[PDB]
Amino acid sequence: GQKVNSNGLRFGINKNWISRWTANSHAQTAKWLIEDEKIRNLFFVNYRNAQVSNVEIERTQATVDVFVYAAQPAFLIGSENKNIQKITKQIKQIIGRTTNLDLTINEIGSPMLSARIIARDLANAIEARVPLRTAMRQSLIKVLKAGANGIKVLVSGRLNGAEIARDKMYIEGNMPLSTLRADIDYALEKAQTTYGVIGVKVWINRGMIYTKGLNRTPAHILHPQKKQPNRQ
Amino acid sequence: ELVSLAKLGEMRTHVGMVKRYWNPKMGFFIEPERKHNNDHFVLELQRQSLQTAYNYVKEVAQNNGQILFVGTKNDYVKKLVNNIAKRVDVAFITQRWLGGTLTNFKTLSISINKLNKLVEKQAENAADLTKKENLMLSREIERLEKFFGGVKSLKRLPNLLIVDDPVYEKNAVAEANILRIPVVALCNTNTNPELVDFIIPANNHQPQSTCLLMNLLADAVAEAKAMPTMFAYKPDEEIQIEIPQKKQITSQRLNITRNPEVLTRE
Amino acid sequence: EFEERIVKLKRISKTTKGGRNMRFSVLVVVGNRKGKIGYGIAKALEVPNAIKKAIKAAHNSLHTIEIHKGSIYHEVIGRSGASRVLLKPAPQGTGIIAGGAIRAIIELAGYSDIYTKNLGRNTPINMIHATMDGILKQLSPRRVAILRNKNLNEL
RNA sequence: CUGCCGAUAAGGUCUUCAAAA
RNA sequence: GGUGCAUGGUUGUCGUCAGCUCGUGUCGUGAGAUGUUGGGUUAAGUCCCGCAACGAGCGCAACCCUUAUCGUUAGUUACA
RNA sequence: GGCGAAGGCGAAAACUUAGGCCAUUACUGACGCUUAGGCUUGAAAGUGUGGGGAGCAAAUAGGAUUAGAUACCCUAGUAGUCCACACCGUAAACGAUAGAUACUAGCUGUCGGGGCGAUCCCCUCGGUAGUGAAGUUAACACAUUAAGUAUCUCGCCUGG
RNA sequence: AUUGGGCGUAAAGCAAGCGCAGGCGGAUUGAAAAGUCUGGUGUUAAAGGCAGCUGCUUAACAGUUGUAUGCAUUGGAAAC
Ligand SMILES: [Mg+2]
Ligand SMILES: [Mg+2]
Ligand SMILES: [Mg+2]
Ligand SMILES: [Mg+2]
Ligand SMILES: [Mg+2]
Ligand SMILES: [Mg+2]
Ligand SMILES: [Mg+2]
Ligand SMILES: [Mg+2]
Ligand SMILES: [Mg+2]
Ligand SMILES: [Mg+2]
Ligand SMILES: [Mg+2]
Ligand SMILES: [Mg+2]
Ligand SMILES: [Mg+2]
Ligand SMILES: [Mg+2]
Ligand SMILES: [Mg+2]
Ligand SMILES: [Mg+2]
Ligand SMILES: [Mg+2]
Ligand SMILES: [Mg+2]
Ligand SMILES: [Mg+2]
Ligand SMILES: [Mg+2]
Repeated sequence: GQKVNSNGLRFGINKNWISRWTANSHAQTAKWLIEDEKIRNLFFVNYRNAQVSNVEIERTQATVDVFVYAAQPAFLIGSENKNIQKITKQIKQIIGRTTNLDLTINEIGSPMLSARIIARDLANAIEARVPLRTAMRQSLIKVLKAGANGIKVLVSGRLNGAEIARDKMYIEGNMPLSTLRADIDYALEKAQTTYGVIGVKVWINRGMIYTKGLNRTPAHILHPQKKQPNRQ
Repeated sequence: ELVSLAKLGEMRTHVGMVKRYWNPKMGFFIEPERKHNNDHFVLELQRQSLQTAYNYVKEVAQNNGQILFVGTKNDYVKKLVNNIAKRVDVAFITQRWLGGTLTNFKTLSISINKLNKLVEKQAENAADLTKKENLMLSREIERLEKFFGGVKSLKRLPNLLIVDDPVYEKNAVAEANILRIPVVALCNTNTNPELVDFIIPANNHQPQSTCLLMNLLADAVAEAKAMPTMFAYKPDEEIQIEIPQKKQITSQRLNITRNPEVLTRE
Repeated sequence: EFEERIVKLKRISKTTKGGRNMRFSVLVVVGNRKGKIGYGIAKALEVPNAIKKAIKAAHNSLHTIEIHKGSIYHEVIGRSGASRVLLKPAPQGTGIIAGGAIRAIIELAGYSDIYTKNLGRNTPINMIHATMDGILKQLSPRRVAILRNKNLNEL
């Protein structure tokens, strides 16, 4: 049957919001809401070879702050800070010159156990004509070796160019979806294949959060260092 | 010598089961029949078979083999195997023989490893256990001890099996045979001789014959391990044993009325 | 170097309360080409896992094979169900004149020259059963000497 | 505790594959 | 604009019913069986026993919110 | 449970009559097994002639039920079911397993003859059943009364 | 399906019996020698068959030498 979004079921209890701002009026609540979606989509659609895991947005009456986590930030940084200037101009055109931006790339730790880049890698493999069975298994084994709990991958679509759509799942371990205390990270991606669209869904279990609180604490960014800059 | 022929006769180790219950393939050990109604045995064959089994188990225990004792029959036998376990550090399975205790040893190895880890955790103790959780962990310890308390010691498949009754332990003897592991048993006229290797013609229903023979195999192990013997190489006064409670003792198989025709008709 | 070759890949299925549970079954023959050969049939939801389990089962049950001058010593008929496979000694040069599941077994065992004919069914499992049964009932010309008290095959 | 209780147009998907990692 | 009978995504339904499977092992030439069926207890494949089965995953349950009593902090724009 | 080769045989008696089991220091001395063709028997229904007919009931009439009911239900009801003599020669006529011969673990019943002598129970020789390993089978299953290891002879089968 | 198949549940044991001709058939001794085995001789036309060689540029082909099968007669063997 149908299931409630795993990310959406855990918001406001154990998971913080990706955008944290309070608008002035119901007219300014819509502009500030579509614009941040454009920024997030920009980061995700293009600049994909970087493995951007999550982009957070922080806005005040007039000051915009962006916290961008990536696995390989060299591509964003570019050759002696070139590509970086380009993206700043991109961000300024979307929000406006009248405001103040404080974009912040922040390098990420433990990149494997994140459902976003795994789905992106999965989608790239399917688009690259890689056999589906082999592609998921290599991603599954590497993620488990990274030192996490069970992972559930559902890859539904016109499998292998077939005319009848199927779906292949591969769970390997305890994925307690009905439990609220668990840390389940979820992401979904659309692999654009020449024979249509492939939907990949990745459920990852990253332990149990036994410390009550609406997070305010990082998630799989702590193990190695996490810095770099571009801020003020 | 090992034992005395009069002692075997007085312990009733030369008396099998009612002639109605016998496998025709066990005719070698049952001397020509007569007016006895419990199928008697040849005492010379008894001693010869016992000596051969004694020699082999001694060789294994001297060369540091791992022998496993499996008796999951009458209560007496259970207490007997526990007493033998106290005397010699041989692994034992007194409760029901789990399916694949030997052939699928990996899974039961995981279970006994879990048992040991839980035991040391409880021994190391913590105030986090409180009352409810402490009782749950204690009860878990009891269950994995009741069914793995004698199997915890060994870490690899045993090199020898001692079975009280091959008929009752058909699962155990089958596992030993498929894995090609020696198994000795006290056949009691109703057993297939092919499955067992070192056959020891004997009784199985008398709480005296069983104990005498079971201690005798244990006695070989104890001498190989260099601890003093209990019944073997011993005179009359020290072999004497008592008949458990609860004229002559009656080794008759009855209760036939509890075998009607399989429900049929239409 | 225990080589392995699939001899059949059937597509078995059971029926549940709506739909059909489909599992692949593989019949692998493993042989070192020196006298050791086994067979293993396994079922799994996917071909790779089925092949792994079948090879594991096949390697668990390995029988010992004796060769005489590269061929089979005496003509023998292996029976298994309704499948009867005839094996006949061959002179050095004919090659393996076998075909199908029997041919796979003979090559994987080590035998070279061998005359075969399948006189019964064409089900791969029973033909392999019959072939292995025929090869396992074979009598060496040294065992009969110990038995019949002859002179190590001497006339 | 035995009333009564009849029918259901044709042809059709769906397993691609283990070579292997 | 056509094709939800090419799909992705989302949803109704059996049904918040208590189920659906896998790994290893064993039986069967084989589809397959075992566990998951027996006896008790529940809303529950919830649990305990028995048991050629031993374990595991998803579901079930609890962790989440709210209402029902009380303690503590705070006393305005409530109370007074 | 018994008998007969099968169909079949169950109130009592008389007459005639068939086969069978057990023990044989008796006798003949291979005279034995199978059987194309041939002959005999062969459930029930059906036929021909003459009797018989209480009950029951194909066909038939009516009342119900039913969308319809030439059927299931009910009330009547002829042939028939019965006997004697003549035919018909078919049945799931089945143990769905032709007959004969020798061998191959065992256990539990039951029937008959013989040996002992209260029965009961023990042994021997046979008939009829259940369970059961090697063995056979595609599996179910058969398993000393074989569908097992073999021989002889007859009958029969060759996709729907 | 002589070599080389089957008839309980898949095609196939006649409904059963009395049974002539036919097929098969206990043990031992003697003779004969119809089957059975073996030796000698005759014959089974030539081409073709298989082996070797030669000749055509090698081959296809042609020639060349070898190569059985059965029947009859005669001389022995005596296990069935
Ligand atoms: Mg249904
Ligand atoms: Mg009605
Ligand atoms: Mg649809
Ligand atoms: Mg069970
Ligand atoms: Mg259970
Ligand atoms: Mg009649
Ligand atoms: Mg009318
Ligand atoms: Mg009437
Ligand atoms: Mg009439
Ligand atoms: Mg007929
Ligand atoms: Mg039976
Ligand atoms: Mg035709
Ligand atoms: Mg046929
Ligand atoms: Mg038929
Ligand atoms: Mg008949
Ligand atoms: Mg018939
Ligand atoms: Mg006759
Ligand atoms: Mg005659
Ligand atoms: Mg000629
Ligand atoms: Mg020519």
